[PDB]
Amino acid sequence: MDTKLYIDGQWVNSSSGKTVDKYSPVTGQVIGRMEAATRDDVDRAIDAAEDAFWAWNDLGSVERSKIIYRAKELIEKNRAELENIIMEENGKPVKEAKEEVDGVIDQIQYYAEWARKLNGEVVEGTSSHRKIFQYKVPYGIVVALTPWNFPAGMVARKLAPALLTGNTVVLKPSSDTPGSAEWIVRKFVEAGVPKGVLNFITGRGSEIGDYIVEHKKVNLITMTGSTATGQRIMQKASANMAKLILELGGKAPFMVWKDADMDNALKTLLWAKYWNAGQSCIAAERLYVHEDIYDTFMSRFVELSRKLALGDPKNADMGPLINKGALQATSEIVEEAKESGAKILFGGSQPSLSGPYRNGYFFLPTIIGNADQKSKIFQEEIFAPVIGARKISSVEEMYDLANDNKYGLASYLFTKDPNIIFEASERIRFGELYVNMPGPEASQGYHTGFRMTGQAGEGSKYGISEYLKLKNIYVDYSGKPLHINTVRDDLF
Amino acid sequence: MDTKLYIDGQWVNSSSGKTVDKYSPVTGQVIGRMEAATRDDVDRAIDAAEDAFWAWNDLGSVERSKIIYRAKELIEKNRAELENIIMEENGKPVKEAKEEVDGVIDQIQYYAEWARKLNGEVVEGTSSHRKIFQYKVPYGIVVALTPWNFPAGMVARKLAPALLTGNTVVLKPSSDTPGSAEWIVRKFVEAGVPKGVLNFITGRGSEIGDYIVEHKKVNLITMTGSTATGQRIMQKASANMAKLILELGGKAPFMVWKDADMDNALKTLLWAKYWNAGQSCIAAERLYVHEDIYDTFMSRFVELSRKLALGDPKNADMGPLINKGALQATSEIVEEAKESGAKILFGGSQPSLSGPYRNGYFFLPTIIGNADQKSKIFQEEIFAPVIGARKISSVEEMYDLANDNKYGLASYLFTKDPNIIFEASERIRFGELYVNMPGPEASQGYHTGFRMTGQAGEGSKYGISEYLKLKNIYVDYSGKPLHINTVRDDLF
Amino acid sequence: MDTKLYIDGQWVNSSSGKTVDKYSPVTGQVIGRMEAATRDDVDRAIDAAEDAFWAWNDLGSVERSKIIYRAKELIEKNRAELENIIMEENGKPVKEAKEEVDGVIDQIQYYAEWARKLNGEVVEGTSSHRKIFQYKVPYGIVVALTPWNFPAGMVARKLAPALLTGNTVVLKPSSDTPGSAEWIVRKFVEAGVPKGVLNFITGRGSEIGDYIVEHKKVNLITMTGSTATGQRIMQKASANMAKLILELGGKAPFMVWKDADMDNALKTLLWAKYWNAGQSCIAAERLYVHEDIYDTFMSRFVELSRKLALGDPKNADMGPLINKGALQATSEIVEEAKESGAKILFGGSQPSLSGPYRNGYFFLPTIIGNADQKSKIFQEEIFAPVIGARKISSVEEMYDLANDNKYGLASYLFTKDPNIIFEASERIRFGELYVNMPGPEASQGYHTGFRMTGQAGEGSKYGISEYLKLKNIYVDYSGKPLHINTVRDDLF
Amino acid sequence: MDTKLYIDGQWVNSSSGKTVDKYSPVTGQVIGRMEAATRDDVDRAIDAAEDAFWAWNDLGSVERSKIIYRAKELIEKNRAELENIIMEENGKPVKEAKEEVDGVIDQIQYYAEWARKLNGEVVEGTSSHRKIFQYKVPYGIVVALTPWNFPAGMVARKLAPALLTGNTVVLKPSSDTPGSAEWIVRKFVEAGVPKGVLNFITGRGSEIGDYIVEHKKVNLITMTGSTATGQRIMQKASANMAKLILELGGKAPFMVWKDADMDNALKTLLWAKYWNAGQSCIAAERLYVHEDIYDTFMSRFVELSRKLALGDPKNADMGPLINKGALQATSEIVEEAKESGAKILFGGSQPSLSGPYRNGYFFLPTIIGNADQKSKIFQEEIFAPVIGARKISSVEEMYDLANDNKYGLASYLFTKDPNIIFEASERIRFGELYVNMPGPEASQGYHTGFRMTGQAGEGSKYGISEYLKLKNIYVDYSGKPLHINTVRDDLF
Repeated sequence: MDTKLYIDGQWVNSSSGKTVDKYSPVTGQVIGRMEAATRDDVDRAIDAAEDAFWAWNDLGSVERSKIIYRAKELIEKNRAELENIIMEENGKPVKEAKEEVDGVIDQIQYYAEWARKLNGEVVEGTSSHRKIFQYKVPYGIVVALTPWNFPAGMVARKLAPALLTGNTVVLKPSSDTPGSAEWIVRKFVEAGVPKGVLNFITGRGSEIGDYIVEHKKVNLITMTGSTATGQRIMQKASANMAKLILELGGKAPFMVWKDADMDNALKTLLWAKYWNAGQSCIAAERLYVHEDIYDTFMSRFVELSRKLALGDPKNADMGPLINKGALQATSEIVEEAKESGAKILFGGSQPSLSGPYRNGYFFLPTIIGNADQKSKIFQEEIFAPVIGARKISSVEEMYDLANDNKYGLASYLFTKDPNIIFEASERIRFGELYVNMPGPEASQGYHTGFRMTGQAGEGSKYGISEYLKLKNIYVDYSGKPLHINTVRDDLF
Repeated sequence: MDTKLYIDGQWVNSSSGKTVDKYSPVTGQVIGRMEAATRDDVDRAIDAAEDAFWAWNDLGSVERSKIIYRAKELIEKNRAELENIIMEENGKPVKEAKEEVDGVIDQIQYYAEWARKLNGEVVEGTSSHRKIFQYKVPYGIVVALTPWNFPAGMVARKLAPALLTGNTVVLKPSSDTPGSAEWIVRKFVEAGVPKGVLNFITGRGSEIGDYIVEHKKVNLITMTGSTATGQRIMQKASANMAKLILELGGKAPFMVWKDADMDNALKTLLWAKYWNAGQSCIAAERLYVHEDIYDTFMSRFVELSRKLALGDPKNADMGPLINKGALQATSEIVEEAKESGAKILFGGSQPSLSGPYRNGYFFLPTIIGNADQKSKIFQEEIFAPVIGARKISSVEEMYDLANDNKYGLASYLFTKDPNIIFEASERIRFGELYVNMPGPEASQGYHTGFRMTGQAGEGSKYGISEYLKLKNIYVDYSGKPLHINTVRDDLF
Repeated sequence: MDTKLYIDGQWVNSSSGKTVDKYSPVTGQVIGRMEAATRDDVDRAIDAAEDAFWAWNDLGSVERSKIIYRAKELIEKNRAELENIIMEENGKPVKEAKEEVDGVIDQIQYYAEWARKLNGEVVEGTSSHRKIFQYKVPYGIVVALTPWNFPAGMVARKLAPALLTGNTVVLKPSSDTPGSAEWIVRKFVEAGVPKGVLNFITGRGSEIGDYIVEHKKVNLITMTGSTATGQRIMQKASANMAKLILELGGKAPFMVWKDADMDNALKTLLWAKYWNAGQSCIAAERLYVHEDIYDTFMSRFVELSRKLALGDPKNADMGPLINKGALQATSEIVEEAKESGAKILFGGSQPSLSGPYRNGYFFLPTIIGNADQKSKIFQEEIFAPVIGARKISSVEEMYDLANDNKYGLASYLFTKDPNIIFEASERIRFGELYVNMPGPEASQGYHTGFRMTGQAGEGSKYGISEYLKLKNIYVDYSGKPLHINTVRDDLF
Repeated sequence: MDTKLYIDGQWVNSSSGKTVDKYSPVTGQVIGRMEAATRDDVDRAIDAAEDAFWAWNDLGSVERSKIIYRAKELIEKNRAELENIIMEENGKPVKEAKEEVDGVIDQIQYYAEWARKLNGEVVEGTSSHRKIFQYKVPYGIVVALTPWNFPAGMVARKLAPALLTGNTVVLKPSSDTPGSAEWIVRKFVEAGVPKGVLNFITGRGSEIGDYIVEHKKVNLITMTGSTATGQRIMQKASANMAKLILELGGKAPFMVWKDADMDNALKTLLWAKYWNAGQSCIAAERLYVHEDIYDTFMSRFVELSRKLALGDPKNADMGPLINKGALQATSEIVEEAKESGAKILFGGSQPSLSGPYRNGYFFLPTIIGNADQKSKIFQEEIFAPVIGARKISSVEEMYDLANDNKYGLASYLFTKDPNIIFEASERIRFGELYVNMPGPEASQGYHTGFRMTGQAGEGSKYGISEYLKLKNIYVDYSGKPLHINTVRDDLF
């Protein structure tokens, strides 16, 4: 697939004529190219979104919702193509590709359904002939930056609320996954999104990354990705004071209390560690199991993990890592854990596969025993199918170990003790706490976290409300002479 | 007066006992000294607030509200001491001082009244035996950074909601106004704020500024002040992803349509330009008057501006600029305008005062006619008693000129046309729009702006909610085996 | 057409097969028959809705929303059948019929969009280890009682939110308009509403009216219709304390101030008096015109009213009254007015039509001049194309006269004075105030009134929330012995 | 104590000169008289509240809150007198009297704190130059009817929200408890409540009960009491369509699961059955205990109940019933249970006390074994210190037995099973579910119930919001010619 740019209502090439290659993570070979937009291409996109703003705003949320619902319907009718792009670009197992598309459709529906419901407010003024009207309006130009890990889902997550609320958009996806973003944009265009409202830019971070976030006309940046990139964004966006929506790294603790339903804890851990090969912002990244059940728990976890099939999307339980860098990083991580005296209970290397799969970026499920709380494998995001395990014996200890983390997104808890449940609901300082169940997040939740996890959040009434700016109108309708305490009336 | 630090429940000196002087804006003589905190002092205050956190949180908003009400009561009873400190430190006219204390009292009441009212939410889960609980909890450690212009009002604005919602606080006021902040802090301490909950730090921006906003343990920064400082903060807080509440510059358009109540608009303009010597984040900074009335209006505004008295707080209409750096900078602004050919209709220099006041940092009302829309005096914030006026002739032009502005806080509109009032409520892209009345803002409004004016807002339900983080708890209580579409049940 | 009952998943006859006739308001000839439910039939429908309840509740709002959307889609596709039934049953002009179906579609969409958005709340408990969860759950069995005036629109208004929020329903429409209701019911059944969830009952008010509203198992009654019936309902529902949603009479004041846009006010008045022959709960029922313009306004309103055509739905401006009882009652109203000395400026009788239409229940536009504020025609609802006008001369008088009214639904105001618009927003004690525009109400408004107009409201977040009951769960998770101040611990 | 009436700003006698005697429930002797207001007295009170309304409204919620806070402070400063009136009029133990006053103070604070926070809403209109403004305003005249059981608490509950929200009030307390109501009214008057805003009427139900609720000018009735009285009120209020807030009977099930913490379950049951001698709308009125622990549970409950002291407020654990009728009713209830073959495990009669206590209305704690689910003691409210116990063996059974009740207010649940907790939160169809803790309700909860328990509710944002009416203002500010689909433009 050769993907293109979409700027001010037309599909176009990069104005340098330059491109970037797309590699299959399943086979390791080139399967596609995308355009490498220049800064002038970016300026044109941003100017187009500026010019389209007032008419997009004036249409109203209901009319905007009709277009967004239309896009959902076209996506749904032709979902197989999108599922296939995800399998090709990411190597996801077919059921993950299908589930992610299910999420694309669910999100678009959910966000468009907010039409004419995100109300402003009327407040008492400082007299009986004064009121304060509080309107919720769009921020203006939204830059939407989506990561490679959920390359369809994350596009729906950002475009649908930005658009429903009356902002115009310039979307730049990950260069590892341009295809799924392009396809979704195309469907929005087919749905009737007007000229300049939705723009699509691909290119190298090193050429256009700072430029698109620091640009004088940007009003809001909505981004999911790496912590380091979110930090740079926040630095650069000081040039425009853009409203920021950053969802960054996670290091979810997975906590299994002595009274946990073992089977459910273990099903959920297989999901939480190995879904999308651990390439999830809510992946189980630390395992804490009560000492009374630690040995039986770990034995069964290793035995189940042994039964996972890697390989082709058509039949694998688990797919490859996104690119050669992710693979080299993951090996380096495991080798550092080894050189620290961590014990590898299973995995820890790339397997030797045959056929075209020999050159994909496959990594084995990897379980690490008696992992130090202060080690790199406990303190730094891994984003791959590797986890360390540690024993716990008390509730206060469990809370303290979990919160001793620079990340604060998801977390998991298995127990039948209602008091641990309710207490942890406040004591576990994480944006999401999953209790006796797996993720992923729901559209009605507010996907967010504490500490290095970022800024603002996505989903729920509050997430869609992050794309609205509250403004105040103070009116005086007394029809009488003003009296201002610090201004002498004898001047009049 | 001499001010000290307050750290972990005790008044203490700077770790090294270094101090900074304080000058009277009314006489230019040294009148006070403050402690120069060190980086170590900031650490101790932040560590103190970390330790106090859980017990403060655990106290509940009701019990915390009792302490805050007590502080209000002690403030109200001893208010004359605070009025006097504002007059000495800032040189404000007695009625401005009194008014700022009225607002201290009003704000502390308003915010404490939120006890037990900032609810979380319950949302439907993905099955009948699932729910998503959404708790609002405190961010943790709040760094409060207050400006010199409303040095009592701004301290109340930040402490009251930060404390009510269960955060601990380190407060660093402007080195131009340490006294009013210390006095309020001391009132909260007398009201029984527990050790560690509220810390007070003074010192030089150049020595401890970056340090305090970049610190590892800071969860939230709430700051009002200059745009350039807010930009630096946003850059530095990329080190901790602290939630940002930034209230930065304004360049308020003051718009008088042809059918305006002339007397009321002129009253309101005298207030909006000359209150606190124009040193207000909502000061009139551009004057747009309808061509039919421009001449009469400018004429009257000049004559009125001539009648305002500058000098002693006990009898002036208008006080002095905060410091010699403000004075230099205001003269330079006026000189740039005069040398771009701008027409000075009145004033434009320091008045001619006798006695001690000739050494104070006074500046006359300065009115410029037929200003250029793209000039410095229309595009850059002045924060001084200077304004240029331009003719307007259409409603669309009025909106466009207002909006052609890197700032986006307050704005003023005088008209008796309902369709302009309603349309402008959306077309004027400013945080606040005062229609047929002056400011200042009410506690129930969401004080905020668009564009360079900053991040988030203060006041109203929404402003106090900025000090709360929303977290989700997903619970499954089916009590049945889990089924996860991507995890094979034949493994169990 | 012949209509049947729908009970527990099957179309069925009356237990005894008794029927009621239906007359064309356009020709006065019998055109249809409906089943006469018996008390036993009502029991079976209520029992059915009781049984279906838990599984309907358990389905979740998302899944229920899918059924409701499907019903909308089937309605939209087959809309011409519903347009034709409204024209036959009610005699509405083709553009009124089409418009009422547009509103059916709009409402079903708007309400289904609330899926997963009507959140519960979490509130702070009386200790750090306590919370109060507040769930919104359905009331249970909803009895929906719809009037004949908007016989499609009103059915959509009540079913859509009742079903979305997880209630089961028994619907009993007006015996004057069974067809439009049955057709919509059949669309929900085709959309897959599960057995028992939606039941359809027709029959005589005198036989089953009290029975259905007093029934032991009814949890909620939602009714629009005449005041006297709503009074009877409120009395009868004292037997079950059912939650009441009652939308009863209106007596809307139509107020034209001296500076009104004359053309727009006259347009709006033609709509507000003569839309649906004045058979609207928001029809203009009193006309108050400023003394400066009264003569010109009345003169123009008369000439315009003369030009409106009465007759066939295919080409009339105005249709007939619903039944012969409406016609008798309108003549009596006009005769009472003529015999109290009221001055008839136009009309006041049945028109002179040819052919089948001479047997239809037509009534001319009727305009009375210089009406008395305390007269029947100003104090009692007419629900027919009749209105009297009075001069007004002050703003306080306008408010007072508007408010001197046992009803409190809609009102209309035409003026270009902002201070009147803002002040009237509070001074006019009516549920709806239309300023410089006509109705009807929008789905996002809270359709409601003061005084005799009834109980609760419909539309907006608040209206759909009326079908949800809030319950509290208080939880203590301290895990420590309890201490209760009035219970001695020395007993333990 | 001779209590008087307060009508239009003056303390007065009944205009018939008639009175009603007040009896001590401790001694059985006359200790007081109250005025027996006539209908004309009622008309005067209601007219006074009508006349005071606009000025009370215009004051604003903040100014109204100052008066209400002032009343709280005067109550708090002189609380001993109120505690003493409660002990005298009701016979409550001193700690109950003190706790109820604590509740009076807590409620008044909580409600007044809603000043300027119960916001209206701004909603999108049907074009870009249309909005819908939604204001929350007072209903008007509130009739407040308070019961004898919490004769101070229930007055604070009703007056504080009614008044804060800008309604005027006519209060009629129970004739068994005029003293505590009068005292609270007096304190509101001392706080500065203006003339006609707060009116105080006492008299016989049979003379003025129907009259005050059916009166033409009443806008809202807020009542707590008996189910039969609430039913009559709802019937009579059909005359004015008053907004209704009725809290009526309860029959709380008290459920103790096999894994319950016995000590806490038993402390809570002593409270729930014997607080205020069972004269509570949330009293334990049915006991369900899991068969595995039934016999040990009942043994300990009987042994603890044996240890409760009846008698004088100064030292009793439990006080007398309110009057001779309550005593005769309670005996009749026990004798009917006996004649049905219920087994009385303890109590069931009035004790033979000495001194003045011999003529008080004392009744022993009464526990009844193997009580039939369909008996009067399980199906009808008792409101006295009598309870029956029944075994359970499953969760579905427990839910079904609990919901098989015509009441639906409070309920109690002791268990350590988190799944029963979460599931019951939806399955237990009661307004309040107390889990591992006692009542009473908190000011931030929404005290309400299902089925016969009444209408609307009190407390929380939603309870105070029941005293506000939401109104809509639809504005069109296009400034263009209207086009109405069903009105021909060629008429213009």
